[PDB]
Amino acid sequence: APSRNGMILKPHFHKDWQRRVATWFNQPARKIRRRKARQARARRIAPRPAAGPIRPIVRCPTVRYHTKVRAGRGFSLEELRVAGIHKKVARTIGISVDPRRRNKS
Amino acid sequence: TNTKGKRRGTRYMFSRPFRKHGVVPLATYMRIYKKGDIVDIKGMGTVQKGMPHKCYHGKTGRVYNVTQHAVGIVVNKQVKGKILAKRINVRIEHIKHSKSRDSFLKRVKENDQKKKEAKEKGTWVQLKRQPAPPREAHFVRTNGKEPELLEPIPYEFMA
Amino acid sequence: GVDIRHNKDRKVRRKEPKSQDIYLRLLVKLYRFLARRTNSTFNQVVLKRLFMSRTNRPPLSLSRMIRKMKLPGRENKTAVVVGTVTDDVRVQEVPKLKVCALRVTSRARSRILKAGGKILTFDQLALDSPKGRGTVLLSGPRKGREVYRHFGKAPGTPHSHTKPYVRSKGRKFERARGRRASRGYKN
Amino acid sequence: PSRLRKTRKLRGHVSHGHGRIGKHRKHPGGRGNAGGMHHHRINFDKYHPGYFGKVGMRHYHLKRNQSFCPTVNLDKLWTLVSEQTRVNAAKNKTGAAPIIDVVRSGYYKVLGKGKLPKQPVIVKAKFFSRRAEEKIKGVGGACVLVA
RNA sequence: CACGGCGCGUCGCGGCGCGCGCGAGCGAGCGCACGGGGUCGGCGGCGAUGUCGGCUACCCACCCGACCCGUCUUGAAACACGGACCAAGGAGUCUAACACGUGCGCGAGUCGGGGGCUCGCACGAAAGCCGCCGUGGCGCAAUGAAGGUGAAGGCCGGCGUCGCCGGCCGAGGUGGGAUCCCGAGGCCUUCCAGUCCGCCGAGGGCGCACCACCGGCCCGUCUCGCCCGCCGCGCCGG
RNA sequence: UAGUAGCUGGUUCCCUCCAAAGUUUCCCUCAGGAUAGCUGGCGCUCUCGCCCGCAGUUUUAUCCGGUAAAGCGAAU
RNA sequence: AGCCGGGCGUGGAAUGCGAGUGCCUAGUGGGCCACUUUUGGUAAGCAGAACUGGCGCUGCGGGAUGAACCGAACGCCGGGU
RNA sequence: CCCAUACCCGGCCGUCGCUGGCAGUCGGCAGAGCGAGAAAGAGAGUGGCGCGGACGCUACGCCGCGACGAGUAGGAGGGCCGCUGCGGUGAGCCUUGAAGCCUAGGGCGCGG
RNA sequence: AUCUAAUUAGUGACGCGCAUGAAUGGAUGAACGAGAUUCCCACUGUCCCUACCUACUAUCCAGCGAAACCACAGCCAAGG
RNA sequence: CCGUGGAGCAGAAGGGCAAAAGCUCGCUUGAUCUUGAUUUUCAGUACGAAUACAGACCGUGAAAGCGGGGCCUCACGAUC
RNA sequence: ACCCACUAAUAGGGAACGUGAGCUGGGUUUAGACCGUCGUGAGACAGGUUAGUUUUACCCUACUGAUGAUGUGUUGUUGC
Ligand SMILES: [Mg+2]
Ligand SMILES: [Mg+2]
Ligand SMILES: [Mg+2]
Ligand SMILES: [Mg+2]
Ligand SMILES: [Mg+2]
Ligand SMILES: [Mg+2]
Ligand SMILES: [Mg+2]
Ligand SMILES: [Mg+2]
Ligand SMILES: [Mg+2]
Ligand SMILES: [Mg+2]
Ligand SMILES: [Mg+2]
Ligand SMILES: [Mg+2]
Ligand SMILES: [Mg+2]
Ligand SMILES: [Mg+2]
Ligand SMILES: [Mg+2]
Ligand SMILES: [Mg+2]
Ligand SMILES: [Mg+2]
Ligand SMILES: [Mg+2]
Ligand SMILES: [Mg+2]
Ligand SMILES: [Mg+2]
Ligand SMILES: [Mg+2]
Ligand SMILES: [Mg+2]
Ligand SMILES: [Mg+2]
Ligand SMILES: [Mg+2]
Ligand SMILES: [Mg+2]
Ligand SMILES: [Mg+2]
Ligand SMILES: [Mg+2]
Ligand SMILES: [Mg+2]
Ligand SMILES: [Mg+2]
Ligand SMILES: [Mg+2]
Ligand SMILES: [Mg+2]
Ligand SMILES: [Mg+2]
Ligand SMILES: [Mg+2]
Ligand SMILES: [Mg+2]
Ligand SMILES: [Mg+2]
Ligand SMILES: [Mg+2]
Ligand SMILES: [Mg+2]
Ligand SMILES: [Mg+2]
Ligand SMILES: [Mg+2]
Ligand SMILES: [Mg+2]
Ligand SMILES: [Mg+2]
Repeated sequence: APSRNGMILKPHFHKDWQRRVATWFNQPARKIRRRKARQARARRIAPRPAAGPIRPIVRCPTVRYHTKVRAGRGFSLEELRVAGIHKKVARTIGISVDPRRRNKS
Repeated sequence: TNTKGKRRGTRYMFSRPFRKHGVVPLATYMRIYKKGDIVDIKGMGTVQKGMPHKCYHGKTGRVYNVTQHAVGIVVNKQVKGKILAKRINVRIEHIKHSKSRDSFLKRVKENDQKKKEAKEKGTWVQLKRQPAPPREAHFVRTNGKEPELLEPIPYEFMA
Repeated sequence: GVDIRHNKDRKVRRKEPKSQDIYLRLLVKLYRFLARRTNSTFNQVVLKRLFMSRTNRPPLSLSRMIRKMKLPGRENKTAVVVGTVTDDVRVQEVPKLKVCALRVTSRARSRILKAGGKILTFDQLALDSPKGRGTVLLSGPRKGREVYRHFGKAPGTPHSHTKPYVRSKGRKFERARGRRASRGYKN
Repeated sequence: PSRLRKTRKLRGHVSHGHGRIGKHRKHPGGRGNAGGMHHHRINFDKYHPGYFGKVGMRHYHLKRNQSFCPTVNLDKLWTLVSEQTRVNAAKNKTGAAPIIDVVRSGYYKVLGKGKLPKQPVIVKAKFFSRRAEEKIKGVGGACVLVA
């Protein structure tokens, strides 16, 4: 029942929410495991960059962010061809390549 | 329970006095009310336009707005445990200047005048209205006639 | 038996700060002594305001301080505020002021020192002027908090411009029945 | 902490601060927001007017990004650039005016609220308001639109 | 008789009142007490195996008082209900949301909660750091259903019967307002000239926060009416 | 599934201070709620050691009324 | 009618008393009794109202006994009335 | 003439108020006051032997005056009241005897 | 009307039937009924009006041994 | 000729009304468009009803004026 | 309530409308049935009819009886 004055609230606890609860007590262990895997892969690929393949310059696709510049999924075939890089050799020498991206500009 | 009609129980309050029905005298219409006069409320049943509610009958308020035919007045109403100063619009028939304020105004003028006077004279004069003081000592002169006896009369039935 | 009422027998005002830090309590000791052994009431006011809570010591802005000290007659006097002096960015010219406050924002302090004024703390204020002559006692806007927009005469009631408690602002949240003559009634 | 709570002080009082006449029962008035129009109507009307009913048009696939348009005011307009910029423009004698780009700092529309210091400015933005435009013109300066 | 010096005594009404000087407003001791709450600088007995002290607590006697608790109830000792007795257990907790009050840090900003860097690892699953990891949240702008719009102005010189450019000044006004400023006068002693410093104080200022009221500005809507702009002079825009 | 219960029963230490209501309005409302009222807590703005206000009171003025009483040689 | 400026304090009845203001808020929403006024009822320790005070929430002296009557309201004690 | 927890006088506890007082413990480097009906300086200046003196002040402390003290439902404050575990600390205690339990013993606190 | 000294009972008639009635069956009826009623004969302790006798208990003892229930408990009159 | 209302004013009752609020004629559609304020029940919330205004278009009258329904007190309805 | 008979008279009442751990259970008042009236129906009837489990005392007191206690030194007899 409403008290004197306050906000109308709609708590979404009308289901059996107590059976599906995600506690985060394994967060530090997860961070430690991810780190260990990261360093293990970095050691595995001996001289190669730890981050991975280089990626391209892209513009965010929205009025809210079109002023910013991201890191894209991969270089497209038009760019590879005009840069003189074969689409199959780029991946094995360290260039991320995707064929979906176009080039309007 | 009772009825919530606007004129319930007003058959004597809004009625006209004995042998005073008919045309409203024009002096009531020919009075001037300005902003801020203290004024009395007395509902008159002869005219039904702008009749005040029965709970303001006999109440005294202050004029705050003057209009073609009516006057807006601020009057206090006791509602349960609190008093609200609420403003109502009453047509000019049901209204009448309060004489409770003019006495104080005349007193103000008069004691201001007697304060301005005697200021050069340097004498002392009383302005505050003191309460009725106890009677002072005096002499009661008998003129040679002695006071007459008073005795209770004997009981004897009338009816 | 005595015909009296004990409802309002006990007054509620603060006797000492609710805070537990030691610097404010030392200031309170000093100004307690000053107030009880000096006839000046400036010390009493300052000590009372030291007792007060955070929401009763609203911050004072640089623009407010310069505006209130630019008034005629109060030149080269020390502006005393028991709250926090925060910087105002929408003011370019800042004169030289002699400020005293419990704490001052870093940017505000930089601005005043660059302009050429000096910052005082209530201790040194005691040394400079124990009775506090040549002081302009200011305070921030106490009604500045947004909680005061929800107070007073209740909403949904004629001639009440009181902010309701709504979880989100939009066209679907408290706009239909009591707010329109088209749907029910308009207060 | 449980040490400081009201329950500790309430031990020994049978009632537990809930009354003897009217007990502490489960849900005397109904659960949640029940009876908003029937037996809590007075409270709902007194404290949340406009709660019931519909108004306005429905927009199905709303995308906030289309309507994203942050605003800035003229009193804050000079804070976008460094102070050294403003003072250099102030004591400059060639009449050159600094360029302030609010889109670079993340603002799209310039609204004219505050007083503007008397020095020329080249304000470039995406949207302007009439009063902001007239303030800039009066102080001496230029308004530039970008897309 | 709570009268007591000498003067100059009009400081005066006829002397009394009542003023001006008299090393300049300094006589000292002892003592008694109906005097800002009790002292005695007064005494007397009984003390080693039968006596001294021990409020309370152990038992007993007497006088007065005294109905069994808890609970619902207008009303409980009730011919209302629960209760043979004892031990242990036994009931406003935790999460989320919101509101308000309080304490702390920073402050027009604030916050790493997610991730990452730190030789992973007793504590340590902690702690530190990131700053071109503040994405992002809340706040800094509101209003309108929406298209959308989006938060002062006040004075002089240039054509009052100014079109209209400059010179400026700058974010109102009234009332009440804690504090502060000023300050007519006023705060002592041989006199007299004459200061310094500090306190007092008529009136008068500047007026915080806050309240009330009057204006002003922004958005929607209504009424009235005229003017202005052009890349496209229009069912245009202001 | 520890189903719901506006309905019974119970609801665990001490001292100190303050201290009620069974009334208004709405509800398929009448063994219950919401809302005013009554309570407490937290404060804050000033005040005195010329003056401000306030009052379950009186006084002086000034209005308001149709009960007790009375009347039917006055209206009904 | 609103604005400005100026002049008037013997603070213009008695009595008493510091006042104003803002948040958050529990319990309550079964009542009962008495003088007086009063409706229904033959009447009732009945049913229903108005004012005030009580009981409920309250012990104490008295009415032998007693929720309400008369007196008087309460920290632990000594004396007096 | 008798007596209530009423009234008067006195003692003690507590609460509230005075938003009362005290940093002045200013000592042979000193001079012991700010109770006294009257808003404010024991004001500063310039000319005509014996080496001595109690307590205090955990200022969250100490001290002084007045008034007051019923209480269910309920609200608030203080507990050097109590139980269990954790971080500190007591150069803590303890087989020359800890915890627990029993007691016609001695005491403290209004009470826990 | 009969039954009895006496009959709210029973049986036989009367029918204006609160509200009888025809396979929601009406009327009758031999035989039958641990079915429901009234009267008569016989018989009797049902009664007038109680008494006596027998067996097993109850009673006391040896052995063995619970349960219900229990605020505290247990003499009355009146008052409130 | 007398006639203070002893009639009538739609309805219950009460109040009010005489060159009128009654009766008879003439002309009309203020029963129209629009923003606010206030009163009545009241929590001082809605609905309903009502009161003074203000801004346009009108009606009527020679005009002053009066009129945004019925002389007043009742004749009515949220969200979706 | 009425009647028959006797009698001296066949007066009226209370005690939780005395008295169910005293009886009985004929009546009311469960569940089975039947009829009449009512209801579309399940069903209803202060209408009629028929059949329908009546539990426990060993506690306290009261009461009826039975030992005994109490003082006179112990006992006994006779007594008031
Ligand atoms: Mg509640
Ligand atoms: Mg007392
Ligand atoms: Mg209080
Ligand atoms: Mg309690
Ligand atoms: Mg409740
Ligand atoms: Mg609850
Ligand atoms: Mg006795
Ligand atoms: Mg009970
Ligand atoms: Mg009660
Ligand atoms: Mg019983
Ligand atoms: Mg019960
Ligand atoms: Mg029992
Ligand atoms: Mg236990
Ligand atoms: Mg709340
Ligand atoms: Mg449960
Ligand atoms: Mg119920
Ligand atoms: Mg109940
Ligand atoms: Mg009457
Ligand atoms: Mg009469
Ligand atoms: Mg109840
Ligand atoms: Mg009654
Ligand atoms: Mg009371
Ligand atoms: Mg009492
Ligand atoms: Mg008696
Ligand atoms: Mg005594
Ligand atoms: Mg005393
Ligand atoms: Mg008490
Ligand atoms: Mg023992
Ligand atoms: Mg027979
Ligand atoms: Mg027959
Ligand atoms: Mg038939
Ligand atoms: Mg047939
Ligand atoms: Mg049949
Ligand atoms: Mg045996
Ligand atoms: Mg006419
Ligand atoms: Mg008009
Ligand atoms: Mg008409
Ligand atoms: Mg019996
Ligand atoms: Mg039977
Ligand atoms: Mg049956
Ligand atoms: Mg036996």
